[PDB]
Amino acid sequence: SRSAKAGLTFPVGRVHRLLRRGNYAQRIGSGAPVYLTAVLEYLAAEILELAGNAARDNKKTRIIPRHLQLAIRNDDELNKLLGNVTIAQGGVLPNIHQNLL
Amino acid sequence: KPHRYKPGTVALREIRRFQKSTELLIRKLPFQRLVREIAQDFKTDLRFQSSAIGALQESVEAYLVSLFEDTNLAAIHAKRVTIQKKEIKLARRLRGE
Amino acid sequence: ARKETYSSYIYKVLKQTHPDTGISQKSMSILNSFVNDIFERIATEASKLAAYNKKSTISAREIQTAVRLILPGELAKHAVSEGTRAVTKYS
Amino acid sequence: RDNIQGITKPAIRRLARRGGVKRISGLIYEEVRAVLKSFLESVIRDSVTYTEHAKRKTVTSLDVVYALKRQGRTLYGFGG
DNA sequence: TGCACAGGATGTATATATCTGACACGTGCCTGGAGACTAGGGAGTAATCCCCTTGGCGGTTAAAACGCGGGGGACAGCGCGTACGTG
DNA sequence: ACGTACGCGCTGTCCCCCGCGTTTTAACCGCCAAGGGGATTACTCCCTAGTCTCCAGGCACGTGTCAGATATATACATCCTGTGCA
Repeated sequence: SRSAKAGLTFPVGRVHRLLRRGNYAQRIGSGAPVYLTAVLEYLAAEILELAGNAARDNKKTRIIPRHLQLAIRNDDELNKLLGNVTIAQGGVLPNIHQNLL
Repeated sequence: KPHRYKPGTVALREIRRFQKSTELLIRKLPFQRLVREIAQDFKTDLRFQSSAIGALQESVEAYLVSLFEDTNLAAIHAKRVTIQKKEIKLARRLRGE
Repeated sequence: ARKETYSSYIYKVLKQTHPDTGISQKSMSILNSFVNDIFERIATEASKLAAYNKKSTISAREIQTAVRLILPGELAKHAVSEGTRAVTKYS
Repeated sequence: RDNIQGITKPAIRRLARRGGVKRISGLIYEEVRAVLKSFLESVIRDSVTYTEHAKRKTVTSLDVVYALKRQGRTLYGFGG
């Protein structure tokens, strides 16, 4: 496939066929699914390394949704990117007010 | 000599207890009869899957938690620790509703 | 019946980043909803951005300015750098 | 007949403990119960809309997730 | 008669065989990977014209800026009691 | 059922921004006429991918196998009881 010669992991044919059958435009370029798999691979690698270190903080070798919830909410760009997204079984942040102490 | 806590202690350890738990705080059967009750007058003789009930209960629980946090900050702005009805109307209206 | 997911790809990038920590099934479904959502984000922004220029062709320019417009400057900067690196290395 | 009273007062007290609330007044359970009563109509009405459009007698998880898709909430997890 | 002792009758952590659950490996039919023909949509250019500037003198006007008096409203101190905290 | 303590009502304080009069400046006009570059319209090639096509192969699926939790022999281990004694 053309993903290995370009340094990609996600396939180009599935994204290109999904853009063809997704009713977006008449003509589809050849570098657009490569760019899309590059952006999705970098972002998915970012969530994988942030949730991976968040799983490394609580001394567990498995990723629970609370680690992904704290990994997304603890980052500013992920909270600004996704502010309305509700994560199931992720819990909330330990936010304790100062005046209630 | 009875052993009693002062008012304001058990709420803090209830915050420490429930804030570490990801479980649902609403039972399945009153939410089931409630969802079927709202679904009664819309379309008669409907069916519900075993899924898609903890999704409504999950979004209701987390959305109500965020509403209690925004309303809690609204009660913090009033320089008191008690939540009032005008805090729910204030934090409900100021979110765009 | 057949279904399509990103299990082996997320497991492969997992083996590329930290090949010790495993992933649960539910968080894998959350990541599938994440990639499936951002795919509709950049795809829909590419559709409207292609509709704004009175053109019927979607190229890497629309994905580049679309990523530059819907993301913060860090994620759009490194995503634009790595994306143009993968595209220019591909061509 | 009156399944809105199934939500107990210690349940709203525990949901207030999740939000960081120390002291709770009397009308909070009635106001929260009314907001929940409007919310379940606001989501459930769209669920009956997509269920009626889908030519189905049973509501699925895709009906709930796609029902919350257009409202900007984007509920993940079950049926994504 | 008061007393220590040898062996049974029950417990109890300890070690061993056994029951789910999830990671790992071996396939093959609906996917991708790739070759060639067409052509219209994209890249490039030649006037164009049209509203948009370039730089700074004065006279005057309406709007912006300053200044003080003080009045009423924000704000601190303090007692009460009943309404939720705790059991 | 008890309880106690913070929301609330009341009172005294003081101070800070509103109302209005006086000072200072931003902008429009007259002079005195000129060009200028950037989207627009029209024209003209040119070459990237839709479409058709066939060849290959790979990730969803089925099975092997160990990790972790589970239930049960077992070798002593502590009260109880005959039981013989000084």
